[PDB]
Amino acid sequence: RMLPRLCCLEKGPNGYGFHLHGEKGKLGQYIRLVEPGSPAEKAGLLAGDRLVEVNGENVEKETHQQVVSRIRAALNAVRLLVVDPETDEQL
Repeated sequence: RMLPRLCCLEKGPNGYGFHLHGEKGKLGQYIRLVEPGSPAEKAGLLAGDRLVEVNGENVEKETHQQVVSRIRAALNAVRLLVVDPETDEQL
């Protein structure tokens, strides 16, 4: 597949601008939606990204609330190590 990727977000006027949720059959958190014009978009985050680390801490087995709190408490910037979505399904 492809290597994990680091996205460095600078918090903006309304926050970071993305949403998290779990996935069917999986343990971790994934990006549900990236808001247009957001710091998340500017840093290259994509819907479907799997979160591996938040500010250098592994979050692969943490709960939705635990991951969200690590991000909400990062008041200025947050580093997200992610694995981009892949698929062989072309619609």
